[PDB]
Amino acid sequence: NQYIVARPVYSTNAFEENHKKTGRHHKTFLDHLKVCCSCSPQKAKRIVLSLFPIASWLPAYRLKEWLLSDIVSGISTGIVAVLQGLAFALLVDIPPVYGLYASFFPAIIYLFFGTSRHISVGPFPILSMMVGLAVSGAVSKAVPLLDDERVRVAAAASVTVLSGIIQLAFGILRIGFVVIYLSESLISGFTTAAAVHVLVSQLKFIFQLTVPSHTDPVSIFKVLYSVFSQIEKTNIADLVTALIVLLVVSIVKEINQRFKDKLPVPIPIEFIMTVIAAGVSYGCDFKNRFKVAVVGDMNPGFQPPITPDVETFQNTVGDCFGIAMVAFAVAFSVASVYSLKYDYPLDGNQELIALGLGNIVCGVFRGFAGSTALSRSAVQESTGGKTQIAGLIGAIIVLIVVLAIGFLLAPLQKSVLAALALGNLKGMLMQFAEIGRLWRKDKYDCLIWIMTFIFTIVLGLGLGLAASVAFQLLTIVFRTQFPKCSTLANIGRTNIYKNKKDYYDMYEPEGVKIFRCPSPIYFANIGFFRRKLIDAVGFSPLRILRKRNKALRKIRKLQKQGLLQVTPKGFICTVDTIKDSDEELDNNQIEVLDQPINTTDLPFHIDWNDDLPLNIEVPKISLHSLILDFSAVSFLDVSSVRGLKSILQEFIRIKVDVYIVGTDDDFIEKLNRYEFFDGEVKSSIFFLTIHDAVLHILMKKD
Amino acid sequence: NQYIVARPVYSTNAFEENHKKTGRHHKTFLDHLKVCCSCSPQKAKRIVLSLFPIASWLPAYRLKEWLLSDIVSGISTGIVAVLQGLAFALLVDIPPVYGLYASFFPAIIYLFFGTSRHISVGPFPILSMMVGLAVSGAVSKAVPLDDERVRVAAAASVTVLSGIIQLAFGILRIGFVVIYLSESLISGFTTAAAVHVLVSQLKFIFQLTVPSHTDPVSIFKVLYSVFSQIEKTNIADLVTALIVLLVVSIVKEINQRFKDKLPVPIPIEFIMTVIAAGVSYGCDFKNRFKVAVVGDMNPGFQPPITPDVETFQNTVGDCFGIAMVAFAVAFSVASVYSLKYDYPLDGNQELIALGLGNIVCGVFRGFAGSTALSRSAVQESTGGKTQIAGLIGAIIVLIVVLAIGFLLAPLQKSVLAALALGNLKGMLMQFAEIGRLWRKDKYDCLIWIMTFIFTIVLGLGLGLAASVAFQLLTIVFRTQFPKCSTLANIGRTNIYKNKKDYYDMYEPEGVKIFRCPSPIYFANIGFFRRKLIDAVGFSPLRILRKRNKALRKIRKLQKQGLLQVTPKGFICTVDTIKDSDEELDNNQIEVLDQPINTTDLPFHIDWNDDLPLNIEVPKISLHSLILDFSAVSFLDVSSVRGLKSILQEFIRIKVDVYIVGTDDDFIEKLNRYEFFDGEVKSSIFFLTIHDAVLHILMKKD
Repeated sequence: NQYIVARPVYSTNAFEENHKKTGRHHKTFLDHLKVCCSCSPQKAKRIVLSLFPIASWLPAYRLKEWLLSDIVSGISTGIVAVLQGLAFALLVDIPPVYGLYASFFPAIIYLFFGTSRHISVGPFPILSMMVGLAVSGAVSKAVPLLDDERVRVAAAASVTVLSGIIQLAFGILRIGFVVIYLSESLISGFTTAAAVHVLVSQLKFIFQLTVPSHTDPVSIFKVLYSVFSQIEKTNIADLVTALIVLLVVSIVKEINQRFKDKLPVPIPIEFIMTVIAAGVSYGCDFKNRFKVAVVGDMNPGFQPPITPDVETFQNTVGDCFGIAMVAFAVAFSVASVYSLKYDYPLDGNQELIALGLGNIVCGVFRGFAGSTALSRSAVQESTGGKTQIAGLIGAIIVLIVVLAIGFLLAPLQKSVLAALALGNLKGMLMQFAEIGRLWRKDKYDCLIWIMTFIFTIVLGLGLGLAASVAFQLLTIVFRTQFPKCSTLANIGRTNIYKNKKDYYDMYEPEGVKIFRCPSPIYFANIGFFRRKLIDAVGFSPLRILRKRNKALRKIRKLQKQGLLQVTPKGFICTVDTIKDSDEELDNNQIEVLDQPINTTDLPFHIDWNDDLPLNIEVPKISLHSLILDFSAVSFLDVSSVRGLKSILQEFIRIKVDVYIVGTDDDFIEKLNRYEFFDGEVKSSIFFLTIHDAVLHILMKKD
Repeated sequence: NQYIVARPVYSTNAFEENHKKTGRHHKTFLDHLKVCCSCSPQKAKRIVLSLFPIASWLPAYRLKEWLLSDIVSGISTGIVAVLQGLAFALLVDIPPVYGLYASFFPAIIYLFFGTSRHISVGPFPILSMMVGLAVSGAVSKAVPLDDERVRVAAAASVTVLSGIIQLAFGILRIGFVVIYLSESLISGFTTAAAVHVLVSQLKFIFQLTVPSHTDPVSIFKVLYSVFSQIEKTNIADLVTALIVLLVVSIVKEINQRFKDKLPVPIPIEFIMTVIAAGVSYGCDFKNRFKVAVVGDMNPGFQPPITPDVETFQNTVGDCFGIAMVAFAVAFSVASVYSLKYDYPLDGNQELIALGLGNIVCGVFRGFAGSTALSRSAVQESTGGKTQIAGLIGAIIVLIVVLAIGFLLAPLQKSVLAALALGNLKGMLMQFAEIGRLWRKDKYDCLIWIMTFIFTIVLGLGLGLAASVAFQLLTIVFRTQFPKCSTLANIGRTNIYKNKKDYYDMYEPEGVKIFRCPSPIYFANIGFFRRKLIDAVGFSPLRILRKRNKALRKIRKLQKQGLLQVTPKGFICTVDTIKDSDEELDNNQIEVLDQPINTTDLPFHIDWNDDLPLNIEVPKISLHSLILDFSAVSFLDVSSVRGLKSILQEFIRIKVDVYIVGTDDDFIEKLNRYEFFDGEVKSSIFFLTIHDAVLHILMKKD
């Protein structure tokens, strides 16, 4: 088990010379733009098949293996989607039939343009809250009781159409990779804070209080105050009914997930609780007996198409962008959990296209934005969902409820809908345990979690997310801000070089320093790098050059005065103990000391580490070779190359050899584009490894 | 030359077990806290001296070598600072004597608390514009000579708040924020701000009346207001402004060319202003041509003022922006002289000194200002040795504020605008950085171009915040799609290079070496997974799922008795298997990702060999996967999770995974993530690629 090697020492250049390099063509932007306009027959066919996924998965349908499972799954998820749409239309502060429209239209569009097979398309609590806040802001900023709700419905439809336009545009430009800009901890903190938001927003329905339409910042607190400032007017029937429902659903949901095997299908508890609530509310006339708030009479049928208010568009651009980013992020996360679980490809740009088209059509037909709820997508999948025919059947049941049997949902209290929303909220509320976990594993991701939570609670849900994404990008700088730069040493008289402070019996070759920065070097850390390198070598190369240039100036002054003589032997001092007189260079003359020392005029070389005559004193250095382990240095920006070029020039002007090792070919190619190399700084400073550079130095010195 | 090495094959664990690792106690935050509160006698002396730097440099003043120089640089700079203060008070839209106040108080405070020895402290055009925009916004957002009074009051409160912010940042020791602004961000921001200032001086060259426009797009609103009324331009002012701008430009270049030959820079600003003031007074331009003049200034200082909290509330964000810019600019100018003259520079003390100076200035009715490069270059180029030149400049400003200010009464505002425009060449010619950055680095060209657009459209304050955010986003752009590669041995030695870059390369059979040349985190973890799967040629989870399907079918036959188990092979008594798949339900399909435990069966199943009864499983050739993590600087929670998941699916399909090239700190952090367990172990870490390859070869032989 021996590592035995016997090869020649290699500079990066000697390796390129000895081993001829496979010539590869340039992947030019112009020829790439040439493939863009392919106009090929099969290319156009695959483009059209990628824009219309139903044309590819519907003919490949397995009837005897999928049909009945999709029927059952669709029945269940549609019965869940009706109630979720009503509750989320409560969250948006519009009549509850618009939640039915939001549960109908996007599902029917995603049936045609969607690439997923397991998500339930429709509204979810976080997006209904965001849409309601955007609508309150729009009605606030609009230039001058049913009229108020009509204005809110129009503003919701317009916010939805603009969100869908933004999503469809992001999918057309093929930017479906923006979901990578939200980490797991950012999403965790955001969804926990948003679950708290949705909890607080359902309190005006549990207690049945009149809360104004607060806007951000701090709307959760404005809302908490409004609720508890009047906690004396709380309806007791509403609170009791909401409590009992929450208790039952919670227990059964547990029973459901605890006993998944014994149950052929999960127990529909939201449906059963809704039927029982409506029955005991209609039979006992709770509306009159206990003055409870009910869903009321809904208009049977759909609304005519609406035209989006450009005024609302102007007043809600930022909100609509946020509604679009959160919608895509949530839908893509869920969709990705089932693509992976069931092993089929999920196009992100087609996700954006389908969701944008669905939101556009929904908003045109008086709906509000929605992409997918993790709780409803779970029901469809757990009930046997195989394709998006389950989504079609859920939309058919929502249609049946809209057109035919909506009057049954008339005596249903809104406290029951709020209680269902809270029962679904517990799952996101249980994410508070991630704080301690991240604290132990990565404090930067713990910081992302805590700061996302605080930004989302204090600021809005839309400004909170934007602020949260920015801080998460800042933590990437925090990581690579103060790298643990170290000095290496050989260990084992072999080619292993490790931290000089870590092991015993290590060995530093006389005059050689090996410095390692374990991070990419850019604008935020080039100064820290230069300072740690100066601490490692033990001196400042520039200070040395200036002092040598000053000394050399004094030498030339004393020698052209005749006070000392130049000889191939060296400096001959007929006069000793010279008068000390600093030149005291002025501001416009002082720059001369940073110039390379050109003593070629002198007959003999000057050993700057030896004794200079006539009381001249310069700091002496033992360093004659500096190796820079650039192996873990990923990239270098323009600020870093400038700083690096400067550092290297200074070491070279004080006659210290510099070596960069451990780098890959792409790294060196990029440096050539920065105009880094020149007469003083050459490509010969690059060596394959540390041992290569060290051996090259030992042979030079010996 | 010969690289000759003979050592054992080392896994990271083995190397550590054969080499005594110095036991080093890490410094916990708790301890850091203690040394922090040491209260050592010598410690206190250091702190107080650090906060009052004058107690160190003044006692060491070389009189014979610095006094005359300091005097000359002081009189010259002070003469420049008077005019710059008047002009920048025009930029704030307040009476101009307040510019004199702004040029007197921060210099005097920085003389005591400052660490720079060359920077001139006072207002500069970009900060005066930022302060002006803030006050216009504050006056608009206020629940109800007067206009002048209201503007002056707002300029003082914005200054006090930005100074307080500066003082706060210096006390909390956050003086390293200047690293969050790159060279290209600063370049684009400063040339965009030079365009802003160019546009702002147009109402003074032409002598037009332009409203107090606010951002966004205030530069365009101003341009419209100006050229819409362009026909009302006062020709005398324009000719004057053009004459003053032309002459100064030529003389300045002469000063930069015949620099060393010249004993002292030629003071064109003073000479021109004196001639301009003279000819305007003698010929009575105010009446003869109705030119706009500086006018009479009350000959003294104003009484102290209490800052307005309403203004504070209404301008907090603007003050934050003003504070960062003043510090970023002052530190940058100071740094050039600290590196040029080799003295240390403390940013925290700068923020404190710049904070205190601004507070005293806003308290005494001035507006915010750190330093102007032009005035500092004037201070350093004229022999400025210590901050005594700043003291003498402030003394000249004092003299102008109390006795001779009346001489600056007949001076036109077009002359002040022409000087402020002449000081714009350096920042305006930074448009040449676009082509350079295009050649070198297109991410930095993107940073520059975007900062310029944001600054022009959103304004100086908001343009900078969006610019810093985009600057941070480019870091993600650079590492989002790393060029991952497959490596191969070239030379039959320990050199492993890109497989597609050379000829005669060798890949050990069954072995794959994969390199991701960047840190792996949330933004690129999915890309790493996709590229690893494209490189190995298959999805390990799919192979595991099909193996689990095949094993389920094999067991189904075994239970039936059709397939009889024998320690030699999979003998089948009946070869009449009918096509049938289990078709697992949604709640049962996850059993296919579990580890394969065939201990029940007597004989091992070669999943890469043919199975009984025509069971088809994709056969893989990979047995060893090496991951070259040398260029992987850090991981985050998202990536460690993705990595763990990847390694588990390769281990479950019997592919040994090796991670090579990592330092000891990398394996230490990974331990904190709970990455290692029964399946994924630390024995997967080796020292280098060649160590892993030799281990693989001996294992396989």
